[PDB]
Amino acid sequence: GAQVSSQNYTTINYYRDSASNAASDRVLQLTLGNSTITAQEAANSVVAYGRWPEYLRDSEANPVDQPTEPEVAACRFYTLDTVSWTKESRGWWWKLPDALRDMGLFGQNMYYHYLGRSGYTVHVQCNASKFHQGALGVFAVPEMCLAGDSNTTTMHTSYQNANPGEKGGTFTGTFTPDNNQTSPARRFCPVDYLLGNGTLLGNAFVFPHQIINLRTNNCATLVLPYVNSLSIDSMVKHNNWGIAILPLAPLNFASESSPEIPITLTIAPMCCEFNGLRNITLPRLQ
Amino acid sequence: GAQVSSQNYTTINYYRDSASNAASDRVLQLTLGNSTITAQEAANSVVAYGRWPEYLRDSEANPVDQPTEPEVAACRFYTLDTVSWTKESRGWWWKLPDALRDMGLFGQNMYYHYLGRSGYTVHVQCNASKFHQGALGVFAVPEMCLAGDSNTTTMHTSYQNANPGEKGGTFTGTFTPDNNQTSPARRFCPVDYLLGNGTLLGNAFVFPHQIINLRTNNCATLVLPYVNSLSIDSMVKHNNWGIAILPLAPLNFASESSPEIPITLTIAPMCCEFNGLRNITLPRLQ
Amino acid sequence: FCGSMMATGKLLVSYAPPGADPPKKRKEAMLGTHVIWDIGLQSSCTMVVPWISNTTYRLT
Repeated sequence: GAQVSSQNYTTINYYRDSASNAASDRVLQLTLGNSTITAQEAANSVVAYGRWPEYLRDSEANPVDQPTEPEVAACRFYTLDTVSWTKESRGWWWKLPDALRDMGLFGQNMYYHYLGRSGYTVHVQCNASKFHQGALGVFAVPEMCLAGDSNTTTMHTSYQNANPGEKGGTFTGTFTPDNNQTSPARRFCPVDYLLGNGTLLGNAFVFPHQIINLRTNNCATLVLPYVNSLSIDSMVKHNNWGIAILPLAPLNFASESSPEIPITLTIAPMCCEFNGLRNITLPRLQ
Repeated sequence: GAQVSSQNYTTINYYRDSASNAASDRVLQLTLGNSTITAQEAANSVVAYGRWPEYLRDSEANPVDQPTEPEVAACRFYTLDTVSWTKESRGWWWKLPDALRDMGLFGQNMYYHYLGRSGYTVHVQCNASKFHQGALGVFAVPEMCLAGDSNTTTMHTSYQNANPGEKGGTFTGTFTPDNNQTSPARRFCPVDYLLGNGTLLGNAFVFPHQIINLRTNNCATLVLPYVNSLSIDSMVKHNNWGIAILPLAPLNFASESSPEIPITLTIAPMCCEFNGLRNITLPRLQ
Repeated sequence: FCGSMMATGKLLVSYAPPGADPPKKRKEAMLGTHVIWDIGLQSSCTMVVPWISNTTYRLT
């Protein structure tokens, strides 16, 4: 029993284990549940990795009990807070599913079960006039890990500072190490041009992304499937996605020295399901 | 155009409106969601009016938006508090869906939506020894309205006193009218032998019911479908069912002068669905 | 919308079924039915209030 291939040559497997073997576009409308969105200046939309969200199949299900699928009660658009873009802004970040932990019945289902999974639709809104200039880069990062603020210890960020919620965090232009040994702050110090994790910002376009250019469009839409090394996981311990918004070109208006415009985010869970019902979790978030 | 019938005689309709026209058993196991119940001394079970709970059909649906069906997340057995049966007890009552207003995700769905409907499975548990004697009557009443404690006003019971929750209320053997005109109590005064509503207790067997006789069985099971004059309604304003437990024969044990045994209730929603999602309701319950 | 062609904005039109507190912040109104209106070439928006009632008819 020998295998003949071309380079011809012959190979034989000696062991029983394979390990041993030698090797139009501007217009958009979205409807989820009882919520709708319209857009008249869009740059199309992005589906991350070309994969649409879907439910978990029988041939890939780890847990054995019957899952819960709220559907319209939780698969709907939630609007977070609105941030202000000025000439001194460096960028903002959010974690998913951390930013929806207090959003109607989605948060209740999240905190009542032990396992959960879901995809997302993210819609970023920012409008200005024909006399404004600027550009924003919106990136979706799987496993968005940020660096700490300590040069004497590593991986010492507290659970509270890493989960800000719907308010999110911001990037900074400089790295400031914390020197309080008695009362360490235990928080991230993400630098903008390093993307907060030691890699150059210019390469962040490897991740799913879009660009809002004030002279072209005023909104961005990203469709994120569920990504993880497991079929289903704990939503309260682990964040699946991170959203990062950074000014690629600074904001400017006519000759004013202090222009400002708002930026709003709307996120919708998709195909979300849960397992392992028990008493509700009461985390220490302060 | 005349109609000929037998008594023969002839009739004719003159008007266009029809209004104008002249006229083995001992053993039981139940499984819902992640909850199970077993029983070895049962008297079978009762299905009220011979109708099993079911979902709302398209040919009878008033609202037009997509309903929510939590299923296993809310269709499960919840155990209320345990009461103590002694020789001075007169009986206890509960309202449904009022008694499940703080029960896991069922209460959350109840307080987040505007319309809801559901059936129930009720399981009453009470065990004793072969040297105890007594009998309990368990009745399920649709539209269980109780009388107030005032002889100067009628229908003046406050919303707080009529919705006690999972603790419920008790019957009394005497009627005591309240005489505080400055600070009226505004609460029910249900008398046991009048069933709390002016009708004789002996006739309460017209309603769905069962009897726990201490020498025969130790549990009772009632299956209640959804009953109302509407297809779906508000669960926070209106109670559909009432559960009443009364001692038909007083408790007695050997020669002791103060015997006592516990009684426990377990209730499971069935085929529950909701409509009209909004912000959560925050009632004044105290 | 009856502004200049040089104006832009986004609005939120919300309907909430009864039973809870009336919304007074976008945070609460965002939980009921709603539409997001983007002002562009089309200067009009329509929001449909669906029939959500417990009775078959409502009094006037």
